[PDB]
Amino acid sequence: ELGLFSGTCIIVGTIIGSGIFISPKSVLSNMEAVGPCLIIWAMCGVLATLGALCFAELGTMITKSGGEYPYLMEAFGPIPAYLFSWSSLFVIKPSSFAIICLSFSEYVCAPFYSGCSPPQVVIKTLAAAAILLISTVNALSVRLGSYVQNVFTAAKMVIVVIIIISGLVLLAQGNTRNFENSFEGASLSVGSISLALYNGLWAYDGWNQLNYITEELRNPFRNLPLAIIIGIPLVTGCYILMNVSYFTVMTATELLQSQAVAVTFGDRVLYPASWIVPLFVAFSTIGAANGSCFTAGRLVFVAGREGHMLKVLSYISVKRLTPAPAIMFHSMIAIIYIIPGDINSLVNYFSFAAWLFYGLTITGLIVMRFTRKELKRPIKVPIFIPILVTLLSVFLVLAPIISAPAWEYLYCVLFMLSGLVFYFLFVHYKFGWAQKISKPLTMHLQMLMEVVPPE
Amino acid sequence: ETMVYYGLPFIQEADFPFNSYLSKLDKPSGNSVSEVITSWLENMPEGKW
Amino acid sequence: LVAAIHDKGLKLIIDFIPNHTSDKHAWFQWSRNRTGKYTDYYIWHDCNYENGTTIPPNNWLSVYGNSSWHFDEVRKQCYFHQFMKEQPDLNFRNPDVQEEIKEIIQFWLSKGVDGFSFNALQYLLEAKHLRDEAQVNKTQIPDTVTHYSQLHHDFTTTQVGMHDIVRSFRQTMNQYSREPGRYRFMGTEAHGESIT
Ligand SMILES: *[C@@H]1O[C@H](CO)[C@@H](O[C@@H]2O[C@H](CO)[C@@H](O)[C@H](O)[C@H]2NC(C)=O)[C@H](O)[C@H]1NC(C)=O
Ligand SMILES: *[C@@H]1O[C@H](CO)[C@@H](O[C@@H]2O[C@H](CO)[C@@H](O)[C@H](O)[C@H]2NC(C)=O)[C@H](O)[C@H]1NC(C)=O
Ligand SMILES: CC(C)CCC[C@@H](C)[C@H]1CC[C@H]2[C@@H]3CC=C4C[C@@H](O)CC[C@]4(C)[C@H]3CC[C@]12C
Ligand SMILES: *[C@@H]1O[C@H](CO)[C@@H](O)[C@H](O)[C@H]1NC(C)=O
Ligand SMILES: *[C@@H]1O[C@H](CO)[C@@H](O)[C@H](O)[C@H]1NC(C)=O
Ligand SMILES: [Ca+2]
Repeated sequence: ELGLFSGTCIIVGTIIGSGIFISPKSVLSNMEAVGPCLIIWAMCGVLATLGALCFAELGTMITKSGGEYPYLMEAFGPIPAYLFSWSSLFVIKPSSFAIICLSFSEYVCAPFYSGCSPPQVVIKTLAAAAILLISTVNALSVRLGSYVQNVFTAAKMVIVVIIIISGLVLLAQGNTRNFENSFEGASLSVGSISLALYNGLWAYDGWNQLNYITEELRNPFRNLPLAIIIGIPLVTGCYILMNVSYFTVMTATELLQSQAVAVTFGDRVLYPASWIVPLFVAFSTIGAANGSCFTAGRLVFVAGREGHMLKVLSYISVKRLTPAPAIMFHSMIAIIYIIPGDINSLVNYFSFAAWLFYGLTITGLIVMRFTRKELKRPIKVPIFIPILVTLLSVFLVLAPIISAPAWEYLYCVLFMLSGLVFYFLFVHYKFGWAQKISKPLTMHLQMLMEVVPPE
Repeated sequence: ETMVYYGLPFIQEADFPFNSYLSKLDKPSGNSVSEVITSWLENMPEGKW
Repeated sequence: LVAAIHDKGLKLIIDFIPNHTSDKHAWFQWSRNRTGKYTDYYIWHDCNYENGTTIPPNNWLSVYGNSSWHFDEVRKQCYFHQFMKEQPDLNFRNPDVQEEIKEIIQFWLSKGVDGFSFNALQYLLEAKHLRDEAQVNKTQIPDTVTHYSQLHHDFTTTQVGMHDIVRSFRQTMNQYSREPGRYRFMGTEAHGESIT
């Protein structure tokens, strides 16, 4: 079995992704000063620990195979459980796949456009060619899914220590001019602080899918809250020790110029071989996308039992045991996302819908702990950590819409309510004609794509 | 003026200009031949032939 | 100021004029004393000086108009100057002076200066033979030629090896213009008389 040292080595490699290479530009363009944008990586870094700890509670007491769909079924009933299954198939999961592949073409095409920004047609034609290739490889094979994963998480950590070591050595040589007079132009406001917590928290995406490790942990109840409260706080410490290593080299005015922040860094510090950064970051960013496509068939299976989502999506192909209808539908929605929007208009769109369901979950944590459920819970968290995560997330979901309204939020609210309409007219009322539109659809799809129900 | 044909470290030119200074000696003296050898080799740029 | 300019998104270029120094520069105070390697930083020559009146090595004139050689009491020689007597010309024919002008280009580029504007570039080199110029009015008495415009300046402007010195300044500025977004600009002032 896996010990406590390995108990964190899985979670720390899980948290650090392609968010630390794209968000610094976006969190700084809203703080305007080096000083405050360093406390955002800590403030959101702590807020991600209390989130993952609260998720350890629901992960032990419910103890079901579903990821987060059970936790809303156990507390609020069937409508939030379905509404989450709806959004996590059309909003949360596809848009997070489009941001990872939009951020892989910012790093591949940034060196060939030295000195200026590349056109939008180049960073979308290259992202659309990554979504189709990542979703085709993960449908034809499974070995190739985990073949290149352990190497893609090596390049991810090789760069993380190269940027840190270089940004520390340069700090010993006295390059202190950038954070000498911090906080001078800090634009702290509910408008900026919220919009800068979105981009800071996107770099922590992956803390909710951390409960699966308990099955192989040596002593889960005693070590998992430990592997979390020392694993993620070790990562936020590796972010402020990496965002500091940016401002040591370049200034606050040159940061907002380039979208590929680490490419601007490798040219300034690693001139003999500066191509190493756009090459290694392109490895890790396409590896984190491989992790998203693997879990696409996961939730549709558990939601396929309760007749919430269509059961054809969980069918497996016979020649290769890969959820082909789940994948090619998961990517086809992403292609429709990279066309209208760009990275900054999608991190807001993603971190909006994702954070209301993140709130409803941990409120269900206390609501079940307060009145409805009296079952035994193996590990218990203090009462003050969940009430903070909900009071924080209620600020995160509601301040951006009122203070900095945008058209991205409208299309997000119209998506969930559209699923709410699909609840009554398709699963709640069970109309007669509603059936005869489903039955001929599923097996014809099965006929065309040679897929088979899993069990 | 002859050593300008060797070029500069960043602009390249003749591979070498032809040294005709030995073809000028009309009397075989030791210091007449020694003067041609050291005059070419010290006036020549660094990594030239 | 260089920091306040970069934070606004602007760039800063400064004037550079490498042809001459002041006669109070440390290099010239050592050179008149024949101290060390500085004895050949400037262009010196022998001239007869008796009773306050000097005969110069040739009829070369200053740009502001008078004999372009001036006697120095400590050195007992004449030093060359294209401009006023307070501006002795550096000797760019020996490689010691070119490494000094190469360290000044490197000193200002390290402070964040985004490029230079080189002035008086046609006056860098002069003819080594120090032969007299050709007068515009050939039938003029050679002791009344005191105006810069009364001579044909073929030995004091745009000599043969002048462009390889300016191309050497460009290579020194290329060691700092490699990182993208920090190219160092180099501009020169134009010859008033010719466009080709
Ligand atoms: C060369 O220098 C001499 C000084 O030795 C200049 O002659 C003087 O010019 C000024 C002009 O303001 C007169 O007031 C003086 O009377 C002149 N001095 C004598 C002794 O005549 C001369 O003009 C200069 N040559 C130029 C400028 O072409
Ligand atoms: C060039 O200068 C000479 C003088 O050195 C001019 O020739 C004549 O010089 C005598 C000198 O005693 C004067 O008396 C004459 O008046 C001059 N002739 C003139 C002015 O026509 C010569 O003319 C000058 N040439 C030009 C083209 O200016
Ligand atoms: C896993 C990691 C350690 C593998 C990479 C090891 C080598 C290639 C790395 C580790 C630390 C790096 C150094 C860190 C800091 C500096 C100072 C900078 O001004 C020039 C580059 C230089 C000198 C780096 C050169 C490359 C370097 C020596
Ligand atoms: C030049 O020499 C004189 C005579 O000794 C001395 O007084 C003076 O300080 C010297 N100046 C320089 C710059 O060497
Ligand atoms: C000496 O100086 C006087 C100053 O009136 C001058 O007339 C004379 O020509 C000078 N003699 C020499 C030989 O320089
Ligand atoms: Ca000169």
